[PDB]
Amino acid sequence: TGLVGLAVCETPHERLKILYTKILDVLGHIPKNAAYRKYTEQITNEKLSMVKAEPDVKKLEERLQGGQIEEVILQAENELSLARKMIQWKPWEPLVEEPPASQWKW
Amino acid sequence: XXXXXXXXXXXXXXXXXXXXXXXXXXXXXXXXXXXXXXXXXXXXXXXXXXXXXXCDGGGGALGHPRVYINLDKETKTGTCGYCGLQFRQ
Amino acid sequence: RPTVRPRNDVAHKQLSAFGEYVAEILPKYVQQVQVSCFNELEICIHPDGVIPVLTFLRDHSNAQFKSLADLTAVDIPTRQNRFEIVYNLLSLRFNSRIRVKTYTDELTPIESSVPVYKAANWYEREIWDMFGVFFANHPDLRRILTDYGFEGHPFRKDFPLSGYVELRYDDEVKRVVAEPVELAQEFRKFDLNSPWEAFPAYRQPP
Amino acid sequence: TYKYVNLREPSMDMKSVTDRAAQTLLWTELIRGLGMTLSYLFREPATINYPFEKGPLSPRFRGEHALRRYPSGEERCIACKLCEAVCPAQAITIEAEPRADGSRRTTRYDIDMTKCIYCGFCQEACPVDAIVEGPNFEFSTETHEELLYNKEKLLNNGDKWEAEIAANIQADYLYR
Amino acid sequence: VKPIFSRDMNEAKRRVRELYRAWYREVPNTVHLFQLDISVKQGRDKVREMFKKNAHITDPRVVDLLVIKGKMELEETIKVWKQRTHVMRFFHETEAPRPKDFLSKFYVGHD
Amino acid sequence: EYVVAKLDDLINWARRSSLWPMTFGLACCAVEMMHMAAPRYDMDRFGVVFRASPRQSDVMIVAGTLTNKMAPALRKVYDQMPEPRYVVSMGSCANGGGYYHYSYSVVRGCDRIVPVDIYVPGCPPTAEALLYGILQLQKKIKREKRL
Amino acid sequence: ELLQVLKRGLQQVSGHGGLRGYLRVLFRANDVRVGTLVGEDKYGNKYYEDNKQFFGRHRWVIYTTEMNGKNTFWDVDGSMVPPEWHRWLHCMTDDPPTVKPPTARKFIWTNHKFNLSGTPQQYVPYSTTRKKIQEWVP
Amino acid sequence: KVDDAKVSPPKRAEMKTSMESLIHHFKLYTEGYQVPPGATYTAIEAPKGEFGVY
Ligand SMILES: NC(=O)c1ccc[n+]([C@@H]2O[C@H](COP(=O)([O-])OP(=O)(O)OC[C@H]3O[C@@H](n4cnc5c(N)ncnc54)[C@H](OP(=O)(O)O)[C@@H]3O)[C@@H](O)[C@H]2O)c1
Ligand code: SF4
Ligand code: SF4
Ligand code: SF4
Ligand SMILES: [Zn+2]
Repeated sequence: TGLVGLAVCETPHERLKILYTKILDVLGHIPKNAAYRKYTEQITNEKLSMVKAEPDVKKLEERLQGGQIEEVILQAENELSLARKMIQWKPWEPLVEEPPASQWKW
Repeated sequence: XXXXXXXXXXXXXXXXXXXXXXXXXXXXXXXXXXXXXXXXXXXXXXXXXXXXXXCDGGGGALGHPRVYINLDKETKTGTCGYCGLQFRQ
Repeated sequence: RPTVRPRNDVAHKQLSAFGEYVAEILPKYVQQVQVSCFNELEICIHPDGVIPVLTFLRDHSNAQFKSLADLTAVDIPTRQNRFEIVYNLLSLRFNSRIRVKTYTDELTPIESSVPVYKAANWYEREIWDMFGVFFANHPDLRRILTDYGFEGHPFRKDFPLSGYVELRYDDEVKRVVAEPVELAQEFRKFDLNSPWEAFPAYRQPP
Repeated sequence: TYKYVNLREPSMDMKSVTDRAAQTLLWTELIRGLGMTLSYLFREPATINYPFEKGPLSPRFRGEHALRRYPSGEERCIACKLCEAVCPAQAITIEAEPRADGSRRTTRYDIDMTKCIYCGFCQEACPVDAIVEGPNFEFSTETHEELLYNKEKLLNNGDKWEAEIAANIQADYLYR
Repeated sequence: VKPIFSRDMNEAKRRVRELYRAWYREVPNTVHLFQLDISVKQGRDKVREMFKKNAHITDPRVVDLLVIKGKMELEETIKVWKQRTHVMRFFHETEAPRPKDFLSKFYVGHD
Repeated sequence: EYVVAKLDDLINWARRSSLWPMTFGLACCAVEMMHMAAPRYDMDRFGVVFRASPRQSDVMIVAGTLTNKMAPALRKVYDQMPEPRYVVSMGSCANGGGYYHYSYSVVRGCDRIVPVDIYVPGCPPTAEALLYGILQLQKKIKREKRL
Repeated sequence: ELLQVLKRGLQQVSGHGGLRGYLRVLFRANDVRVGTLVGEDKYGNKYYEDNKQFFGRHRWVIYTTEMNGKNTFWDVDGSMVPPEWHRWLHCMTDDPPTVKPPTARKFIWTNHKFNLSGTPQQYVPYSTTRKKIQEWVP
Repeated sequence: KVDDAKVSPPKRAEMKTSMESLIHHFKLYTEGYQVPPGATYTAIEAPKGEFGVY
């Protein structure tokens, strides 16, 4: 069995569990008062509970993905890169940038 | 009617002492047959019974929007906007 | 209504949740104005950070967009800030269309979308061609739709439709194709604009 | 919906391997591909020689422009500038003056064939049905000057096609 | 500051100098590789008259955009691109050309 | 005296027999030019051969729209052509810019680049009408070199 | 089966003309075919139909010898044939002299004209406006 | 066509008799549509890909 995409369908469990536990710590380094940490954490914790309850079932892969484990692993792989870029460039924690000129209607 | 060489059609001038026209020399210039609107006056005027009459070319098949023409004055017969056809009484 | 209405609003409140969710982060660096009409979402972005907005929506746990496919730009001389580069984004996993806009005049350079999106570099060349907006830290900025001996930027509303260099003769010189000739046929400028306002609610008080 | 293009290993063991190898060792499928054109050669070709035979058409077809007139003389074109503004190529030009006394129907009427992308828009926008698109193919010139149509005249010379136009418009009122 | 462009005031002037050297070396090379056309000396005179029209310098924002454009229209020869003595030719060949005088232009009657 | 007049027609008959056109895929017109190959309307081996080639071809069909980028490109093709050359401007774009015209990029007329002998007016130039362009070309060749 | 194919070709050559008639449909005409003919048109035009053969085909039709003043039999374009192009030629089902009659209005030309071409008496452009008048007199 | 005559031109038999039809025929041609203001993006599946009209 193999996925349709170029990413190889490898039989690996708990691989999703490592990456989802890693990203939670990165979020709790610099932003704390920001809403970015407060909202993303509760989605990841909801997804981690489904992995712990269901043992290698296709129904667990069907939850919020429905394209096997290979597509879900790609969602976790770029999550660490997105969290590190959000930690490096301050945007979520700080808001002080100038407002636009008053015009919008065409 | 023709002036010098070239024939006038639908009110058109040829050339003032031959200056503008030069291309139409080897090839013969076009001319519309009976473009003087002589066929407009050739058609006989139809008698009307009502005070206002509706005009049509030939129903919905031929392109003519319906216009009502008033007949009140004895002198000068009324004609529709699209046709040269005149109506009396 | 049976033929008069296209579709009734039902997903409008569902799409309005996105108008709150991204705004719940609340950056002055990113958010500014959020507009939602006719089953579609529109966001305009402050010039200082465009790349951090594009790294968002890419991946992300709540919404997965990935494809930052089609890229347009708007020329408008009404505002003090001229150009408006408009990103059209599409999701495959989520099935939704969101819009990313820029508000800056951008005669001065703007940040590129090449590190986030691969096909973005080809569209970025078109904006430099037609509009004349330079992208900072861009790999290979080359002319595509413009001529090799073309002056200015062909789309800008400041100059005519015919242009300055357009007519190309051959005549006297054996091989050299002409350029400096400028005359063209008369394009009839239509002044057709209807009296009375077209639609209510769209009217703005002076 | 899913349909799948991949065969996923047609050969398995012994019998299924040999026939998949036989088509690559010699040819077979090339000889089978040879037979496709073989029967295609025998069946009669659908060919039309133009100077004698003519191809299929329709009651409504757009070609070279020609302006129609009323059955009892009179030019049907009323001069509106209606067809002028609709024209996406801006091929049609119209300047109007009063005809002698009373009537007001045209003076300048040029349709460019250097322009004109053929829409039937001018046929549709016309309330009096002046420009009706006739079944035309024959038009070939030496110059642009000979190609672009003059002040009516050559358009009025469409009388040779107006007999067909009158037949075609009878299939046009209350559309098809 | 805002907005960056590439250089700040004095640094923008030296970017033009680097651009001038790259284009000065190509005009002898674009005779044998391209075509003879006019002259090597006359081609170098075409360079000086081009920079005279651009010579204003009030803000580095305007100068920086001219460098990017200068590394494009003058780059249409270095990496070998098709023109066939039609593109990248700046000088008018068929120009009349008109003059600015109240006796020369008024005799022809224009505007 | 009689042999001189009859031999001239024999050379003109050679071009009346076969004409090799250039396959320019620069248009929507080019898809209608591919309908000349389509069996229902054919000049294929009636006169037209789709081998083309920049040097061996006698005819070149300028298919539709030409931009200022293609203006030096199409000119050098015309120079590579042999002395008995005929140029057909098939399509309204080729005749003088059917659409666009007043646009900055599109070259008006084609005759500003390459001189035209036969004009075909049609946007989607119907294969029926396209058959005239080749038949008129064959008819136009009447007399060449008297002295 | 084999004998019927050879006999069908012999009947076609014997029907249309004979020895001189078959050569006119072979050398001048691109394809030789026999069937029902209307034979009613302006000048020397025949216009035949009713033949099955293939879909979207209405017999040989045949070009006219000396249509107006061309005086050509070897080479002829689609300049020939009067108002019948939208009739039995391609579009309509009814034949022009058999069922569906052409409408009379005394505006249409009685004699059919050929193509303009590069020959004299062809198409031309013409000015329309009388322009802005200017006059000076002693 | 759409029965509402502010978008699509009415029938040829209809416009010749009734009044409002021909005035709308006069204004749907020459003059455009009088469109509602706003930016919209549509994409319908092309066999090549998409036509993302904006
Ligand atoms: N560099 C020099 O050679 C030089 C130096 C000093 C001055 N010039 C002057 O510049 C001019 C150069 O012209 P050119 O020699 O380049 O012209 P050319 O090539 O001889 O061309 C003249 C054309 O006119 C036609 N023609 C002329 N007389 C004719 C006649 N009686 N009957 C029929 N056709 C006739 C010829 O057509 P056919 O071939 O079909 O008959 C020929 O194609 C000369 O008149 C000369 O006075 C030249
Ligand atoms: S062709 Fe029709 S729409 Fe155009 S000016 Fe004439 S009458 Fe009016
Ligand atoms: S067919 Fe189209 S382009 Fe041609 S004249 Fe009519 S409206 Fe204009
Ligand atoms: S004339 Fe029409 S079909 Fe031909 S290239 Fe132009 S737009 Fe396309
Ligand atoms: Zn009337």
